Amino acid sequence: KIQIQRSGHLNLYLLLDCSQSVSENDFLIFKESASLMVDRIFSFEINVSVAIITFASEPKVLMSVLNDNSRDMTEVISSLENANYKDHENGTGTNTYAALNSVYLMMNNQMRLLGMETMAWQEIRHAIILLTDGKSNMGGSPKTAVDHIREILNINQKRNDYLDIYAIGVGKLDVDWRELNELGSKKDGERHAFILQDTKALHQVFEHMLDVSKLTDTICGVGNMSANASDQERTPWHVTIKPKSQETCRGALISDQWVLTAAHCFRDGNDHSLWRVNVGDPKSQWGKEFLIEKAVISPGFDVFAKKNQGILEFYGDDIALLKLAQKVKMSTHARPICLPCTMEANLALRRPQGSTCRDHENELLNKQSVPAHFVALNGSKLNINLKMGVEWTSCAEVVSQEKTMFPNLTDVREVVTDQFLCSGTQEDESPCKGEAGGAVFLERRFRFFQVGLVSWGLYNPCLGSADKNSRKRAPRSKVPPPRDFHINLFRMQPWLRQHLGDVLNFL
Amino acid sequence: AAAIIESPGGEMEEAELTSWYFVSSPFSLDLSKTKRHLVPGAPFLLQA
Amino acid sequence: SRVHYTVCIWRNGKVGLSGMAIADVTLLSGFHALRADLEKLTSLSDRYVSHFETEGPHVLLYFDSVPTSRECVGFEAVQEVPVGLVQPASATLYDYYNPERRCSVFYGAPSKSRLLATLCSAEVCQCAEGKCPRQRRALERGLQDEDGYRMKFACYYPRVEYGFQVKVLREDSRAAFRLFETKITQVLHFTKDVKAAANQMRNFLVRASCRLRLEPGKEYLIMGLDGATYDLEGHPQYLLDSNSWIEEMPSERLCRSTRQRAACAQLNDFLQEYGTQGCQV
Amino acid sequence: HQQTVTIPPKSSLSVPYVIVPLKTGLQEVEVKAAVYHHFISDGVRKSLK
Amino acid sequence: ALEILQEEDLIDEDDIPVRS
Amino acid sequence: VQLRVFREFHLHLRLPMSVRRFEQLELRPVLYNYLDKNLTVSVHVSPVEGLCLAGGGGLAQQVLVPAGSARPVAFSVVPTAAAAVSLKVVARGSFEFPVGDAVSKVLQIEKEGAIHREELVYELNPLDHRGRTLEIPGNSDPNMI
Amino acid sequence: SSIFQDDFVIPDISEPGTWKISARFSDGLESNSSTQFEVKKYVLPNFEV
Amino acid sequence: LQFSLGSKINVKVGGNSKGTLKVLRTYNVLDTCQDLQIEVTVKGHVEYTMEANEDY
Ligand SMILES: *[C@@H]1O[C@H](CO)[C@@H](O)[C@H](O)[C@H]1NC(C)=O
Ligand SMILES: *[C@@H]1O[C@H](CO)[C@@H](O)[C@H](O)[C@H]1NC(C)=O
Ligand SMILES: *[C@@H]1O[C@H](CO)[C@@H](O)[C@H](O)[C@H]1NC(C)=O
Ligand SMILES: *[C@@H]1O[C@H](CO)[C@@H](O)[C@H](O)[C@H]1NC(C)=O
Ligand SMILES: *[C@@H]1O[C@H](CO)[C@@H](O)[C@H](O)[C@H]1NC(C)=O
Ligand SMILES: *[C@@H]1O[C@H](CO)[C@@H](O)[C@H](O)[C@H]1NC(C)=O
Ligand SMILES: [Mg+2]
Repeated sequence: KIQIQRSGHLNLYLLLDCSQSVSENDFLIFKESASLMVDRIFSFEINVSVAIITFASEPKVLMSVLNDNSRDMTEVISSLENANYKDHENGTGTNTYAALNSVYLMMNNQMRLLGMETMAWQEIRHAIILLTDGKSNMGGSPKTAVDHIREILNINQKRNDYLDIYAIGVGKLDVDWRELNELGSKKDGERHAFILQDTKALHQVFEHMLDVSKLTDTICGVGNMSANASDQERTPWHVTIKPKSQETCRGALISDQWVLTAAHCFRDGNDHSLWRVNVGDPKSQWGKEFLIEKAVISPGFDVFAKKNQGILEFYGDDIALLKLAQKVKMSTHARPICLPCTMEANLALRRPQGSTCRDHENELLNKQSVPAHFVALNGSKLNINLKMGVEWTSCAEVVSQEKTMFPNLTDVREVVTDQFLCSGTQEDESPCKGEAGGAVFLERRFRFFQVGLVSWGLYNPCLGSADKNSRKRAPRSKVPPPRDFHINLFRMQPWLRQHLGDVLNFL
Repeated sequence: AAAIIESPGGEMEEAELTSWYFVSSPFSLDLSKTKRHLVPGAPFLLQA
Repeated sequence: SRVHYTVCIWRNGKVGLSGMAIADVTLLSGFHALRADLEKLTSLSDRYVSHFETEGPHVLLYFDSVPTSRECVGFEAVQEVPVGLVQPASATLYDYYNPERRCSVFYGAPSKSRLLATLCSAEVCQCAEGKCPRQRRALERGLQDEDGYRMKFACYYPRVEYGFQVKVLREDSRAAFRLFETKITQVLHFTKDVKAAANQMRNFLVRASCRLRLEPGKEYLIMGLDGATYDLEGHPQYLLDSNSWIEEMPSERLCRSTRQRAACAQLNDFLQEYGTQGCQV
Repeated sequence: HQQTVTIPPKSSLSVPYVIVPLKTGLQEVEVKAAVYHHFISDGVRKSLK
Repeated sequence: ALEILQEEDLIDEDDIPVRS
Repeated sequence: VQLRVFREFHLHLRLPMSVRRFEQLELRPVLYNYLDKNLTVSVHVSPVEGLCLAGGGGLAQQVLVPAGSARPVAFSVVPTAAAAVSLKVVARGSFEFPVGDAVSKVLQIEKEGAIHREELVYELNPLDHRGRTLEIPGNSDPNMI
Repeated sequence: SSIFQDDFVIPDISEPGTWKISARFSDGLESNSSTQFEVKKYVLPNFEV
Repeated sequence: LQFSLGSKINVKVGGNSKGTLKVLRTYNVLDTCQDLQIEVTVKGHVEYTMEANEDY
């Protein structure tokens, strides 16, 4: 397993087969797989050094770990992009020994530099990922080179975790399972050699090929992405508010000790005692319960303020903050969620230093139909489409049809303030009753950002009490079309900053 | 001394006894509780 | 379905600890002994075994007088499940009063050897267990492939780390390994044996438990995996195990006729391409 | 018809079955369950009218 | 083969825990 | 507080303390079947580098354990490794009776040769001039590995 | 905290015998107390007789 | 005291008490039943499955 932690260095050596035994399409599969792997690894913003060595009858080095540019994602991506399949026409044999000896030469050159006795070299871990069919027909047995690799790093029983050799064969090409198993490192409780069919399965397997368990710093957005993980692992920021043994409103962790939730959950309660926030826990499946010490309600929120004018309910300024009385120990089951208009969101998007949230708004909501997700009652993740631009104008018009609740004309300027986002149109799901406050997030560069929280809607698909899982479907003839809404976080920056200026670092 | 052999496992283990004395009386007496040189004119309690 | 055993015990160390013994033998991997024969042995007037206990593959016997000369006592066993692999079993004999004075002996199946075959020479003791190869006379018989009978075998499914064309001079035997002394005419491919060249002698070892044989005088082509043992002169020694390509090279005497000359052409194309080019594909 | 189901610790799992009766009287409905590595082979039989 | 052989109808061998 | 553990069907493996390399040994794992149903299992040892198994390494032996009984399986092995190996034996049952167990243990290999101890007794009396300073000669035995 | 924990390694070639560990107050010369543990080459048994 | 050195060492003594010194050096050295004997012979036919290493 490729260990992830804040201490040390991770030298990644990606070897790609470039022989006659792999065709051009298989080489494209290998290249896109390596691109995906190098993209995912850099998402954790750790110290990583990546070296690309496409190998054939002779070993050709495309980028050097010793080179100081190995700590840049775009440079490595561009260097891998310039790989050529025809560069090895003179020699089309598979020479695994050449690649392994090139890796050994790189490692020895690094060892001579900076001094072997220095702890900086001692704390370096290695990970060699070979994408090949394994049929190495010349140059010598891989065992000699592997033993040489072990001896240079003196990989004993105690230091067995400092060298990981993988052998992943992805594509239609025939793969000898025995050879791939022999090439991969032999460890007691994990698999190091795989055979696959496409790149999505490789993404899943690579998601299993890491362990963020040793990482416990306050990083936002980072979360699992494999489909075989628990529902809480995929959305660690999901926390829940329990008034009295009931499971009413959801939330999102925005810091070590803060939670952001809708303000209409705390309608008729000022006794913060007996209120418990359920937070995911690595051990128990029901989570650990925390106590809230300060609940802040937006002063501009008043449901019945426009009652006389004809607006039965107006959900403006529907936002609240919670401060747990105890610090949440970050783990693999609970991590914050990236909020925009802050330094960490800028860092997670790999944007220039001199950025402003005016650019963040366009970067994160450029499309006229931006995909987004929110968490269901049972913990699953659903899909919606936030609509901006001219497409937003048609959205609010549908509310005017619902004159049974507000008899007035109810145009966009009156009921649907600019603070709300569309959803629920065409092939889009709608939240049930009991999902208010749940983050409406979106994924960018393998990192999750929050761009709003559920506020209200026009149809509850959980009215039928079949189960907590079954969800009704709105009939096509259902007179009010489903048209949900979510408070937009960007418009609420003036309220956010003065309440969280010290906790975070806003732009 | 005994050395039993498990079957069909094959493992063998041994035990020995070194406490089966030959005696001429199946009981014993411990008069350490009894006092000594006790007063006259009062009952003398013999404790065994 | 049944096999007859035989247990012979004696002592030549009467100076040391003496007395009785417990003969604990382990039957084969699936057999189990007959209780009737052991009962007949024990219930004799001049009984030789005084106590016994049979359970599955385990037989325990108690000999009350270990003699100085050979004294064999036999019984019978039946078979329950097939023997999944060839292996030698064990038979131990403890001393009654001091069980630490034991004697363990390995024994084999009615036709196999008592110890696992292993190629051992000085420090290296490379294993030689598995299957033994066949003498594939592909050229003599009629068959055809598109650079697949030999080039595929050398570059696609198995990876041959060495390949030579050699002449068989002398045949010999060494323990359980049949030895062939050969001389290298031309080197086709090598990885570790760099010192190999023309007019250099090499040794080929094959287990003497099967029918493979290399006739003297003939010229052969040898290809397979590189070994780990060395000869008495300090040169590498190769074991003719499975997944190894051995084929006698025709002398053109039985090839001049039209039918086999095409196969000979495919041969020469192979050897030339493999010798000149480094295992393409 | 056989289904392999994993039961979470300190929990329970419901396996639904569909039966349509085309005969009258009392008939037996039996389900056989065998646990893995726990030797438990408990199966329950009931009578449906 | 004196008796029957139940080959490849056995447990997966991956679900059997290893005690070390 | 006595606290006993049990499996009702398990593999027991007892390796010796150490074994000289290249010297043939026999492993005797025993299957214990304390269940109430007569069984049948297949036992094989996972091949690993440094061990010269019999048959190649991947072969398995069919062995049946009656109710409330035990059965041993013999595996001849000559360890040709250098320092140590980790050998694992797996027993897998049928789908009718879904039982099995796997045991992995480290087999240590001792260094070539034997242990030799040399003692040098030395009197000492600082009440005399001669004993005030003294010298210890080295060992020139050419049998040291 | 009135507790002292420590580890030490027996030499590999140690002959069988009984080792003794003592502990006394620094000020009090005769305030010692001892425990014993046997050193012996063994393999843990499977059953007791 | 356990220690590891080469092949020459000197001893410097103080004090005024008789005693006995011992230097013990342990190192590796170069390397059929003796008294009790046993032999087992097997005769019969044994049936194998997927074991016979003879092809064709
Ligand atoms: C990563 O590397 C940088 C640059 O050498 C160093 O300052 C930093 O401490 C390292 N660790 C982390 C966790 O960023
Ligand atoms: C996910 O789990 C399923 C069984 O639920 C398994 O078949 C599949 O291989 C697993 N996927 C990965 C990528 O490990
Ligand atoms: C994702 O989840 C899997 C399954 O729980 C876990 O083993 C793996 O380490 C995780 N990968 C990450 C967090 O990158
Ligand atoms: C969770 O509930 C949703 C509601 O739409 C349903 O589609 C999904 O199958 C459920 N997931 C589970 C039960 O894992
Ligand atoms: C198991 O084996 C015994 C003989 O050892 C046989 O008689 C019996 O029928 C088998 N089945 C059981 C005990 O259920
Ligand atoms: C303490 O040490 C003395 C010798 O100084 C010894 O005789 C005595 O038994 C020791 N007391 C113990 C071990 O309790
Ligand atoms: Mg190839």
